[PDB]
Amino acid sequence: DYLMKILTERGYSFVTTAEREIVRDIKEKLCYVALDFENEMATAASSSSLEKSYELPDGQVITIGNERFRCPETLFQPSFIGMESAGIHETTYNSIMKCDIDIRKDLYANNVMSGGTTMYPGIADRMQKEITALAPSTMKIKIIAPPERKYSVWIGGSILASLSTFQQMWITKQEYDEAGPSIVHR
Amino acid sequence: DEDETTALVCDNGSGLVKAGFAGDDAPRAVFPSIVGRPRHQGVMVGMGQKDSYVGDEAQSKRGILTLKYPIEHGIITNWDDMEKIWHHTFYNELRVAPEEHPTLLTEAPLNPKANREKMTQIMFETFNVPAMYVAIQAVLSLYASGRTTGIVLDSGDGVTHNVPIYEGYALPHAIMRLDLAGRDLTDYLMKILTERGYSFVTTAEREIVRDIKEKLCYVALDFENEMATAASSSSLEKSYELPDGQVITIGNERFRCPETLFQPSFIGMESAGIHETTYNSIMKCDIDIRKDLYANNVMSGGTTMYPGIADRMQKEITALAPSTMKIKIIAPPERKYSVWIGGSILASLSTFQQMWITKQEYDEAGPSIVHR
Amino acid sequence: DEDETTALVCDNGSGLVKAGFAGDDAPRAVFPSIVGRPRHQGVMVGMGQKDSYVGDEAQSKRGILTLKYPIEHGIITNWDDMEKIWHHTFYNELRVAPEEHPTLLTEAPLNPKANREKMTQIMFETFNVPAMYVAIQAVLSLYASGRTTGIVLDSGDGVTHNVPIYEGYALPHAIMRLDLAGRDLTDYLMKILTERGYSFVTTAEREIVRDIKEKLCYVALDFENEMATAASSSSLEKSYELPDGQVITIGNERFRCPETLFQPSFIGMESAGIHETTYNSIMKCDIDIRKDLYANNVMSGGTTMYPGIADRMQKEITALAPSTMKIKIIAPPERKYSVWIGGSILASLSTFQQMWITKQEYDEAGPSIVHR
Amino acid sequence: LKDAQEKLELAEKKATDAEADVASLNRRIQLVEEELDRAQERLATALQKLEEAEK
Amino acid sequence: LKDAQEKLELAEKKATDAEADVASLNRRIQLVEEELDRAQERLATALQKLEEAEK
Repeated sequence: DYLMKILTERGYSFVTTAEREIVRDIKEKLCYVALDFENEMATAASSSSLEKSYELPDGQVITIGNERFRCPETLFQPSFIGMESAGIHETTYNSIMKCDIDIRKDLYANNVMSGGTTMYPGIADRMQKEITALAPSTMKIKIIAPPERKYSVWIGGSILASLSTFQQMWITKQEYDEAGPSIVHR
Repeated sequence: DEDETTALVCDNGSGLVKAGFAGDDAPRAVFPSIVGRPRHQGVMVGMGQKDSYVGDEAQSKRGILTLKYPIEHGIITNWDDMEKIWHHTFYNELRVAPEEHPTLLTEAPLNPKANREKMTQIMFETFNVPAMYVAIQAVLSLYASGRTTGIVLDSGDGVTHNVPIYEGYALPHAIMRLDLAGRDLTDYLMKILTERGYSFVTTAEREIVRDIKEKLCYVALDFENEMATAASSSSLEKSYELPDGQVITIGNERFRCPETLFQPSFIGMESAGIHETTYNSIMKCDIDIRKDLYANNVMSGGTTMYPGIADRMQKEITALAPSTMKIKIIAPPERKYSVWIGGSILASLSTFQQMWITKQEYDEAGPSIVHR
Repeated sequence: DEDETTALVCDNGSGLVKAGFAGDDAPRAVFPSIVGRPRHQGVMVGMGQKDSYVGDEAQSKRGILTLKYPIEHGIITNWDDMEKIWHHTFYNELRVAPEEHPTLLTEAPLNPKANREKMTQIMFETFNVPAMYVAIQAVLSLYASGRTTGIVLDSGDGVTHNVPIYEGYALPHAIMRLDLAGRDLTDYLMKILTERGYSFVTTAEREIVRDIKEKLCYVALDFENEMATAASSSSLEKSYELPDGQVITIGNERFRCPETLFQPSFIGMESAGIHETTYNSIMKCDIDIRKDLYANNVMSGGTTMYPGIADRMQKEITALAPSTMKIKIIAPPERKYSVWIGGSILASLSTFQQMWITKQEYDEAGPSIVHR
Repeated sequence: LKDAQEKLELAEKKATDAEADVASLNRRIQLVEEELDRAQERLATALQKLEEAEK
Repeated sequence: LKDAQEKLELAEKKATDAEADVASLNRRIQLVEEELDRAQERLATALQKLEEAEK
């Protein structure tokens, strides 16, 4: 919805519902998370061959040069959208300085990313450098972002549930009819 | 060989166990004297439910267990948890079966008669060792430095002691115990280092203050004009790099921590300090033996390893002792294992065989037999 | 009168400043300990450009400023921003000129020597007060309850402390600090109340969770069979009406919030809790003074105001203390200002005049003079 | 004698401070040399993975 | 005296052998630490070049 506005704001109109829906397909296909989002706006201005035109349901070739990355810069700067909360990288970090001390080297070398919105290319490099520069230099940072990440959650379940050792954690109707919903609740 | 190879030496401490085979030069096994009990039900991946944890697995997993120390101030306080540390020592650490190995154990200076009988009851009746023997710790330290008369200042993790020994017999009425040791000392550094403007916040910050104490701490001689030196600010300072980059600097406090051993007043202790106590032990002994004790102050224990401890003690007791006297502070390099090494020597010795308490002695005389 | 009227008492906290004239019964000025710095350039209608905001104007305008807290856990962490809060206190809140008023200030329990010297440097050298004095907070709380020996459990917005005091001298080595207080407590209620199925979404929802905590929260004795009671669902429930109609109900969580002070485990804290800590302070003190401390547990601080705090503490330490002992938990009604009132009394006192540090003492002895 | 013995606690003090710093610096060199075969080894692999992906 | 002075030429001898070995090992650690920022730096660049080419 933020891309929507920076794209109407680029001088456009997503007027019919066939215009609305495809802004989301623009976000998925053409959006980027640039590292050094600073001198990427600066780059935008010199106007390189950074621009990118998408052809709509019909001919209406829409161009998106710059906004292309202004959309995922929202994940590091919530201020782009009137959010006062902290952003993704700071939050990774704050989670970490809320944990036990002895476990913080582990968490830092194992930042696993999952979810459809973490798929924006260069998300991992920006996060890599975002937390290196907040973490004590004695630390090893490591941002794992696998390719199938839009289904990590599911795949982890597929593995686990097809596993040889999981059989003994399944809550059966025997457990339930005998223990009430409490049984699976743990 | 039957038992030349076969004698075990287990030194039970307040912080660490030291263990291994009589014959070796140093302990085969060194590990914390803890027994962890899980606060919640659950498992590690691939393991079963564990009722208990001992040594380093208890330390490493401390966040989900309630940790307990079986030996308070050198004395065994919980016998259920001690039999657990012994079990771990034989079966996992040294991986031996105990029922075919003679076992030399150690006890503390004025260890209650009843305890020496109880660990004998547990050694012979629940571990079924062939034979065993309990040596007093200061006595093994002395002996490992070759001699038989001297006074040992022994200082580890929970206790400090002075045990005057004459031709092998530790002198009961002259022994002094000071309950301030390396454990107390790590916690005081902790505060003078947070007080230097720092934070040992996570458990990976806590643990390493102890590794700062061991690596960088000093016992300065003329601790007076060492503070004075600190102020002119020489290249006396010392920065340590933490688990990460966070380079912490310790200049001065570096020696303010072992000055606690001479001044217990640094920590709200009203007791006298190490050097005075060495001395008081000595003016509590027979008169004719006091020149001997003075020329044979043997030091042992992890907390007596702070460099320049010996020079400070040297000058501390010269200046309290009558000038007609010869002072001599022996501090060997292996001193964090003196006790153990003295046991290794003694138990591998050719003449010790006839002092081993055998199951024959026990099944026939009751725990009284080894108690002496 | 010269200074009978004229002595100021400023108690600097982690959340609130309490200020006023020695002589008064309660603080003339109470306000947040913040300093706001505008995130953007612009003005309010009729005012000029303001570089900074302090107290309530910083809270009210928080959406356009970056708020900062000068006192972290009772210790002054930013001296540029603290001199700003003092300036505001004298000139705007109390509207006095400081250069003709003696100023009694307070510091925290183990406040670094260097800080007590720095706020003296700023009091005398940038505010030019005639004379000043720094009292320790627990010590003023005790004294305001008449006595001179007791142990204060002091708990405000960022820190909790236990300060055992004997004939006026706070006992350094027995003091305990627990970094969980009313601030931590409002944020935990927040979650158990959103977790009750709610949303404190706008900033007018956030702020009032704190007013729920103050008005409706309880410390139940037998917190065990109070949860059990919750379930049978008695008329224990309590609905509060929000800025608008939106009547929110809080039955149970009402006491789950102060049970955090006895169980830090409710919030992922591994530290011990208030009552155990009262006790541990006490078994760290001299033996002969422990009956005194036990019959004089004085409570002070905003977070010790939760009703039934005293009864729970009463029974919490009776059942840890040797039965030969008399337990006595004093919790006065004005306790959210004990500290301040103790300062008002002391500084208006007839005998205190001879302890004021004057510019004569300072210009002649350096900051060292007041440091003691 | 006071002079030979005093010259001494100072030469033995210096000997032990220098043995302590050499032990520390040798431990640090072994750790940075071991961080190495590791940095350089995953390197031969990362650069090989690049030439294959570029192809 | 003969014993304090003899203990001496030996403690001073040991002090100088240890100061010589620490100087050598510290020179070796600085060279292997400097081969490093270099191995690891071209690494951050080779791995970045991979993530961009793979993208």
